[PDB]
Amino acid sequence: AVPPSLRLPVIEAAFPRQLHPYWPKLQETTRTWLLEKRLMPADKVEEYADGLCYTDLMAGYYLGAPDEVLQAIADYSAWFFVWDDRHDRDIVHGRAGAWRRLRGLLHTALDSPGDHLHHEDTLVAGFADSVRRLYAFLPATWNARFARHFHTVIEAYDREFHNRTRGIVPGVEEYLELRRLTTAHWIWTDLLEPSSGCELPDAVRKHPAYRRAALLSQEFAAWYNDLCSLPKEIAGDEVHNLGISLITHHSLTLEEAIGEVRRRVEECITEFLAVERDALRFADELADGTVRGKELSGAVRANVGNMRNWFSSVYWFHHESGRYMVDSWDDRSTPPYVNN
Ligand SMILES: CC[N+](CC)(CC)Cc1ccccc1
Ligand SMILES: [Mg+2]
Ligand SMILES: [Mg+2]
Ligand SMILES: [Mg+2]
Repeated sequence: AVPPSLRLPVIEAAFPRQLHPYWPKLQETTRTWLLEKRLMPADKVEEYADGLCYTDLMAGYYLGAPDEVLQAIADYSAWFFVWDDRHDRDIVHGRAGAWRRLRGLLHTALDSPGDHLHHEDTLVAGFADSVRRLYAFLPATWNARFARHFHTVIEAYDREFHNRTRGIVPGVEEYLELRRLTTAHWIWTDLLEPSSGCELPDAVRKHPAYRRAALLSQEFAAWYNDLCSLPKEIAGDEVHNLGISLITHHSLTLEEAIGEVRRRVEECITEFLAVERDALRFADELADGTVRGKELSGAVRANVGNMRNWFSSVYWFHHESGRYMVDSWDDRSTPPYVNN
């Protein structure tokens, strides 16, 4: 039963959940990978990993992905959650040097992941393993685009480190721009392509309806995370959340801010529904009778279908995952699954 303040009847009625058939194997394989890569302690893996639902989140999103693609994506996504936790802990403990060094190593590993498979920092080694595997599916031009996007993501995390150390809450537009990077909008969008087996040409993926559908799917993910993760984040002195920007700068109350975030989330859904029609029309137009046209049409259609699936996967993940269950923790500021 979703809390009333978080419930979205449109998602529940009109965005039916999907689950990839590889999910049962995926859950165990990513748990084993977190253990083998030492990304979490063994006892915390055993107690918490399945309950975190990270594999479920990806298996509800990249429908149709080959199993090996989904495995690499799921391992990368679990890594990404552990990195968010590492970042948080470095901020809380004032580890500016450790963060700066990790930031530099991730930029280097992202360009040369094979070189870093056995790095002393298991967080760097786990990143490099997942990225090397993601770089094995499509041409180097796709890999270069993934890297360009993730270099930008690393720098947004650096900006968050400085905001939280200086106590700066970004303004609303500043925040919204930053949040397209800390959510990694363009990484998840890039990953649609190995999932459907096709690197899309710039003229296809930059088509206005493809771009706007992709944007709105990720804005939903970001802002619905903000709505659901607000309690854990207030408890943990996190400053990055649309609700916090609204409270801090527009003098809204917590109740007013939650309402405004919810309204922005709801409008994202119905803006998506409008553009989804145009993006599927474009998929139709690509099927011009040629072999290449059929390939591009089917890839666009699968990708736009997964942009839709992200809404239901994100919605349910926030109510199933132990990541956000702050009421269940003895110390609300220290989630039991992080390394403190
Ligand atoms: C792994 C995803 N992420 C940011 C990229 C890491 C903390 C948080 C997130 C979870 C769910 C929806 C949106 C963002
Ligand atoms: Mg976080
Ligand atoms: Mg974060
Ligand atoms: Mg959050």
